[PDB]
Amino acid sequence: LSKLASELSNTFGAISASIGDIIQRLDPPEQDAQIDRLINGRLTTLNAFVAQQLVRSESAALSAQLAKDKVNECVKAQSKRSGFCGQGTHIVSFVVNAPNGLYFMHVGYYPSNHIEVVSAYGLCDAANPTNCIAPVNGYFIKTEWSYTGSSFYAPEPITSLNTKYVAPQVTYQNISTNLPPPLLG
Amino acid sequence: TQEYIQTTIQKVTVDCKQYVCNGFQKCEQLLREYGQFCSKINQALHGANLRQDDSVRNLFASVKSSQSSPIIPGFGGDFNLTLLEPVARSAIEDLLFDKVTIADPGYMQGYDDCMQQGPASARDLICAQYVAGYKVLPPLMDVNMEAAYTSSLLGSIAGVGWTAGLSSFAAIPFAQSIFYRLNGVGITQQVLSENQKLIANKFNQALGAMQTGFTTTNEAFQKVQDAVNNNAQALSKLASELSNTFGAISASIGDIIQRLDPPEQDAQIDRLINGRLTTLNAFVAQQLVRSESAALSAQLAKDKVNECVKAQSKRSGFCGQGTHIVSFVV
Amino acid sequence: EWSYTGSSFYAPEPITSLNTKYVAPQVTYQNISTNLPPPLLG
Amino acid sequence: ESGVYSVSSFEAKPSGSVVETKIASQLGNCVEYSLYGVSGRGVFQNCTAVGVRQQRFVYDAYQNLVGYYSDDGNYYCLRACVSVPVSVIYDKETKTHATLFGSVACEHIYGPLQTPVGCVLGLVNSSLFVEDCKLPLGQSLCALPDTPGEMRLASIAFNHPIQVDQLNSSYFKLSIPTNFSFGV
Repeated sequence: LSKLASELSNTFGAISASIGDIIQRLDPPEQDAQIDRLINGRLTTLNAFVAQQLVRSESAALSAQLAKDKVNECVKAQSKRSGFCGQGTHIVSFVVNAPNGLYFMHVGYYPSNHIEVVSAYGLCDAANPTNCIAPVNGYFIKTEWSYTGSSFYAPEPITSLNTKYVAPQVTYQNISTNLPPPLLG
Repeated sequence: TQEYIQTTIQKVTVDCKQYVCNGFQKCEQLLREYGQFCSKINQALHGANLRQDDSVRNLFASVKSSQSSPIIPGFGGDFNLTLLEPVARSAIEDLLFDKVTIADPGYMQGYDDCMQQGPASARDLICAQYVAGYKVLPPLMDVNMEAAYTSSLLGSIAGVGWTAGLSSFAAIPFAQSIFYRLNGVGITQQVLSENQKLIANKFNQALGAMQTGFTTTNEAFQKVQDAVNNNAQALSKLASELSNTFGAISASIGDIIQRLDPPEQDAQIDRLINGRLTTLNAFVAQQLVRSESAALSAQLAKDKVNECVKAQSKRSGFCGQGTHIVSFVV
Repeated sequence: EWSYTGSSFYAPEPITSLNTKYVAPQVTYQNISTNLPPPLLG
Repeated sequence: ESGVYSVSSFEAKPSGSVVETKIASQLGNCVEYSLYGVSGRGVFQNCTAVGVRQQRFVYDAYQNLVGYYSDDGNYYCLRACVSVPVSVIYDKETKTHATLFGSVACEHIYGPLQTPVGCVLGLVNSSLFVEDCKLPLGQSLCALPDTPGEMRLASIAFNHPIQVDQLNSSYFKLSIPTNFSFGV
C-alpha cells in the first residue's frame, strides 16, 4: 500500500506532482508534456503494483494449498513424514488463525540421552533353526535377550506381542538357553 | 534417476545511484525527482537476498542428521560407494562441479583480480561488477560446511531408514540396509540370499555407469548448467544495458553535459534515467521471481531429503522412476 | 500345485505361514483338496 | 534493524587527467581522460596491443573503451576506475557496526582484517565458533557483537551428529534414547 501512497508525490521530471499546478502555470503545448510525465509515472506505478499483487496472490494461493495439506496431514492425522510437520517425531498438531493465514503448532517427540546397546537382527532357535523371530517396532537387545521399543530404551521380555515370525537369515542369532516364548515350540 | 533441485539463486545487490548516474551530480539531481527509487531497489534486493540465507538455513537444518555413522573407506561393503565417499567433497560432487562452467566471483579478492589481470573474456560479468555498479554476494555457507552436511547425511542412511520412530539409530552395514529395502518391495529373502553378490554387482553397475554421465544426454546435468546460466543472464542485464542510449545522443552522461545546455541537457539525461530505472525495476522484479521460485524449490529439496534419502519412499515417481530403494545427495 | 512368489521378482517358493495371512473366505478363492499348504493343514 | 546491508560503494576518484597530462606519466592512477574527444574516467596500463592500430580506440562487446593506441607509440589498456564494494554490518542492540569491503584485498584499505569474503574493518578476529549467527558475512563467517565492544569475527560451526560405529559382527549398535521431551 505504501507504493501507492508514496508515489503520488513524485514528479517524474515534471515541474510539479500536482496536475492543478501544471495547468495553472502552463499552456497546452507544454502543459501536455508535463501532465504526460505524471501520467507515465503513475501508469508505471500502477503496473508495478498490479504485477506484485498478482505475484503475491499466486504465492499466497500456493501457500494456502500447503496449509491445506498440513491440516490434513498434521492436524487431522499423525504424520510419519520426517520434517513435514515439525522436527522430531510428530505426535499431534494444533491450528489457530493468524493475521494472514494459519499458525501451526506442531508437537513432536524429541529424544535425548542416547545410549549405545548391542542388537540382533533377529533370533532363531539354535535347535530349531528355521523358527526365527524379528522384533516389531523395536529392537532385540542384550541385557539374555530382551525387547525395547524403538523410541525409548526400556527393556521388557520378548513375547509374541512384540515379535513376528520370519524366515531364517545368516544374521540372526542362534540361541540355545533362555529361549523366549515365541521360540519355545 | 538423477535430479537437480535448485535451492538458491546468486545473491546480487546494486549500487542503484551509481548504476543510474555514474557519479554525475546533474543526474543525481534529476534522479531525486523520481522519489526514493534507489531505496526501493535496495530494500527489494535486500529482502530477496535474506530469503536465500533463510532458505539455505532451513534446508540444511533439515538435511542435518541427529545420529550418523562415520564414513570410512570401504563404506558400502560390497556396494561400491567410493563415488560418494569424501575424497572434503565426494568424487561425484567434484566431478559435477568441474563439468559445469561457472565464472569465479572472486569473493575474497575479485576486485584486484580484475585490475591486475583484467577480464577473462568478452562480456566478463564478474569484472563488470566494479564498473557497472553491482555486486555478487557470497553464499551463506562455505563449501566445506555444505560438504559436511551431505557427508553426515550419507553416513546416516543405512541406520535411519530402518524402523519405527525417528529417534534411534541402527548402525548397520549399508549392504544390510539394501537387503531390507529390497525385501520391503517384494523380493523374498530366499532370493536376496542366493543373489547377494549379483545384487551388489548390479547396484555397482548402476552407480559406476553414472561416473561418465555428466554429459549432453543427462537432463539433470543440463538443469545444473541452466541454473548457472540463469544467474549469468541476470547479471548480463545490468552489464549490457548501460551502453544503451534509449533515444539519447549518448549513453554517457558526461557527453550529454559536455555537449548540451540545461534545457536540453536535462531531457537527454532524463532519457538515460528512465531507461536505467526501467532496467533496474526489471532486474529486481526478476530477482524476486527467481528467489520465490528457488525458495519453493528448496522446500521440494527438503521433502526429498526426508522422503527419499532419509527414508525409503513408497510414492511412485516422487523420487526416481521404478521402485525406490535408496537415494543419495551431493 | 500352488506356490508363492514375491511381488517384485518371480521366484516360486512354498506357501508357508510366513508368506500368508488368514482371511475371510471369498467367492474368488480357490478350493484346494490335495496338496494343501501347511497354513491350511489344520 | 540489525543485519548486513549493501550501501553505496566507496568511489575511486581521479588523481589527475590525461589529454591527447600524458598517459605514460600516470599509469596505474585513476584519471579523467579526454583522448581526441573521447572522454571518461579510468586507469591506464601498459599492455600488449590488440585490435587494429590505425583505428586508435579499442572497444569491448559492451561498447566501453578498453584500450588505446597513443601518439607516444604505446598501447594502453583502459580499465574503469573501480569502485570499492561496501557492506555495513550493523547491530541495533549494541549500536555498533563494522564495514565489509567485499572482494577487496586489504592492501587498498585494530587495522583491517582480511577474511574469505573481503576486507573488514571494525571486526576483531576471535577464533570463536557460533551456531547462532545473526549477522552472517558469507562463506561460513559471522559477525558477533561484543556484549559495547567491537564485533568479533566468528566462524559458524558444523554441529556434528552423534557418531555411531558399525560392528564387524552379526550384531549392530543401536543408538537409542533413554530420555525424551516434547517440543513445539
